[PDB]
Amino acid sequence: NANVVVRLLIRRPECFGPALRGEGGNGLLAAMEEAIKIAEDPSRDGPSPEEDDTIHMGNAIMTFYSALIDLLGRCAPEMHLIHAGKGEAIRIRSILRSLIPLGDLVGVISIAFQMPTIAKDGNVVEPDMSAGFCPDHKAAMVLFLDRVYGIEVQDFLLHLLEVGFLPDLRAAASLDTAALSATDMALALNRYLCTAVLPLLTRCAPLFAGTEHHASLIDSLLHTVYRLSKGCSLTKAQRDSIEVCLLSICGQLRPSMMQHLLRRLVFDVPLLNEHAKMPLKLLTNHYERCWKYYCLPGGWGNFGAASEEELHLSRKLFWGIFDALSQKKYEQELFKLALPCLSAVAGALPPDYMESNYVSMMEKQSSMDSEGNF
Amino acid sequence: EIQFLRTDDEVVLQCTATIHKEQQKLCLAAEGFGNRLCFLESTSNSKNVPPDLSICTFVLEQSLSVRALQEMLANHRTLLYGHAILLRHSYSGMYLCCLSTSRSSTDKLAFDVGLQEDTTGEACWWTIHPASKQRSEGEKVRVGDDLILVSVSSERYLHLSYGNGSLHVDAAFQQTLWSVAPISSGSEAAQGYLIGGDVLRLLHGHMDECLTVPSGEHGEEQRRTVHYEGGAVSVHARSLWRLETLRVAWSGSHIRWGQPFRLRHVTTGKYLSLMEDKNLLLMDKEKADVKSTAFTFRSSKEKLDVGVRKEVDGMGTSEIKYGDSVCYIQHVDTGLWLTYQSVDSIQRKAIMHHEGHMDDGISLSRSQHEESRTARVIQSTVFLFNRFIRGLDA
Amino acid sequence: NYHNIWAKKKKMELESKGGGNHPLLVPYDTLTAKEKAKDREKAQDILK
Repeated sequence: NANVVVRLLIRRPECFGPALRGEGGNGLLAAMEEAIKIAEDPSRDGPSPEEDDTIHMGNAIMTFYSALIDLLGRCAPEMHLIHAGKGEAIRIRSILRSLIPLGDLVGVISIAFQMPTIAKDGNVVEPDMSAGFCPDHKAAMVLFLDRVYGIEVQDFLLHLLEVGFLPDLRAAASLDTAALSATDMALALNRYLCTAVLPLLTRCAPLFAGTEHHASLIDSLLHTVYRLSKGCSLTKAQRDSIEVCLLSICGQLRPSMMQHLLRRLVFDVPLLNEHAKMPLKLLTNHYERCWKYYCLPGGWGNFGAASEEELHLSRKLFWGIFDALSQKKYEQELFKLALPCLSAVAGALPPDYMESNYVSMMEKQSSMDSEGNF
Repeated sequence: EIQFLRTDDEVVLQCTATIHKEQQKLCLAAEGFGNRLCFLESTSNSKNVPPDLSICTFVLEQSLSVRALQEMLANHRTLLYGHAILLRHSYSGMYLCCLSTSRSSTDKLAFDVGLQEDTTGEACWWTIHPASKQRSEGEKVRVGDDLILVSVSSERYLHLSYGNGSLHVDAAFQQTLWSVAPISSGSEAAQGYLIGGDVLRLLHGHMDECLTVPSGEHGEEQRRTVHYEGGAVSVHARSLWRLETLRVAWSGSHIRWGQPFRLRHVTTGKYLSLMEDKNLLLMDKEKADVKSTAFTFRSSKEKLDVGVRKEVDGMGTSEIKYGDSVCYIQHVDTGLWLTYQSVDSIQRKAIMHHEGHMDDGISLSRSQHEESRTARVIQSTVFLFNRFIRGLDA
Repeated sequence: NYHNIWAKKKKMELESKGGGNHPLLVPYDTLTAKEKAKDREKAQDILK
């Protein structure tokens, strides 16, 4: 069916919208910018004498293009067939690649959303989500990017994270206040993230091995993902997806670049609440994989050894988890989850190691208060 | 009773243009040496500007079904509608294909069409399709038909782009009808008999002198005259002449006594012409009118005219023969005969006369394919390197 | 710390405005390297 549909669509190029004609067309990115402008312009948006009575033309154009790129991405051939090397499949994929350029998709993903806010009184003001640019629109762009181009280059992965992913994650994190969480925009954005972005990053986990240079970038991603994980309005499936993605990424990330996320983990784990479940799994996996980096003085030959501040933080982490387990009443699941973590961190900590009496200063917990988490 | 297009037949791809509301006939061409990109040469203006059919001619190597082509890729037949055909550029030897690169001439989707050395891959092959319902798929393609070509690799049509002021041939989703015109069929070509488009030397007299331009005097202006010269020049590219018939269709047909044509100096690229002052001067392509540059071959000095004879479609009858035949050059409009002024490294000036000397008979010598290719390469190289030098001078 | 100073000014702006959560109110560590460069240049020049 996909082969027939793609052939018919390219046979009749008038079905691609004015932008993707190729006949003096401004391109997908410029078309969606024009659609944005239509969305802010009331005169050209409304009929200008309900949904049936008032249709937003900018949102309609946006949805049309989103549907078109979604359909083309779905029509794109499968990876197993393309690995088998079918000529018809590679032909179809090349035709789709010609149809949509990469820069246009990058620009559409880079385009940001309007942020609903609280008013002067404090009640949230919500722009009409049926009007304007919506996360489902970018969902199709991400689908096409994954199925047609595919993320197989670390440089392109980090460039996409620079331009369109990390800002979205940070906005979702910033919209985690109790009033702003309930907004339908937050629900839509969480849906988009947990259904399109995080699975893509999970499937692109090995590429994250070479992230030495963009340490700040990878740390920002980790912190944003962790903040989303502590966000409350998430559904169970959304939380599961976030946990899987974060564990997968931290699995192949290089050990010393855990340290920044570990610094945030250590003071939030001793609560041993329900939110503390997945930090425990992350810690267990990290310490089990990297115990050599901690135990042996040499550690991994390429990686080296700890900076000893990570060692002090890990020690206080171990002690906090131990005392919290001692105080907390026995819960079967919680205690079967914490036990491997406690044992793994104890094993990773060198028994011959001596704690330094010199404490650490500039405790970030003072700036990281309960409200807004900062 | 109607000829059918088969393999090993020289063909040209004609198309129609409606520029400023006039019908213009153009042909898909490409100069294989240097720029591989294809362009279009105007053929409807044969009255004023000679068409460079030498780079327009194409030969059909194979015509196989899409199924057979796919099987082969996994590993004198007649063109039937629905096959994929392999075009080879006659002069250069490369094959027409979608270059998969684009000039971005107001069409992102369009792919440039050029020439490729290797026939492997799906880029070279072009599936052939009927233009209209009059001949369904599978039917034999007649010589006079309109055909649409779909690229195997890119699934686009050979399309004429009007977006820019200059017309471009590109692979596009919009389809343009192409007509295949048979230049010649080498299968039935008679050896030793002159055919149109052949590169030949006009030997003259018993001294075996040849109609050659002056030597490499470092001046294209000085290289515009013509004179008879004999000796080592006979084995040089300075004396090669291409006989281009005034007809586009069936141009490679055997030359008949009295056929009008133009003589093109291969090395200098100029066409032989007659001034009103009864002196021959080589002019450029733009100023090569039919009246100025048209010449005919006559068997004898007798002035009887055959009148107007119909041009026959097909290979034709072989009349003029190399070496054995004796020909006389007659200017079409002025009716004069080419002759030698005899005023004398012999450097005998060649003039035009309404009686001429008794010994105006000439012999025709074919040029080897390697020599012809080398002469064309020399011309196309000197042109580019002169443009380069002038640009550096500016 | 000077990002904290800037964020205190911008937070006072946020309460005065009554809304408009600024995208860069996230901690300096959470910020991108490109955004952190504005304070990194001053850090480098003063210490060097």
